Amino acid sequence: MNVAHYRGYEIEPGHQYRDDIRKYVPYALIRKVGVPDRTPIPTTYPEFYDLEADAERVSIACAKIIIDSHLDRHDQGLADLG
Repeated sequence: MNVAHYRGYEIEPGHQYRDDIRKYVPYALIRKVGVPDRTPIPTTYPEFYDLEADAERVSIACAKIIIDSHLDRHDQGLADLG
């Protein structure tokens, strides 16, 4: 599972559950090409998915939305990457 590039940002599709919601939700890691050595910011989205495969496809769409929203809207997320 190689990372896919997006607007110059790398995406790491995957799935993981948080103990805060004890549920499975789109979990992916984004790394910037200019400075990927910076702490990664896990991507998440308000929703739940029983299937891990569904989380992988959603994580890719969420990562793009979070990266795009971060540059436009100040949702404070990839601030460490820039």
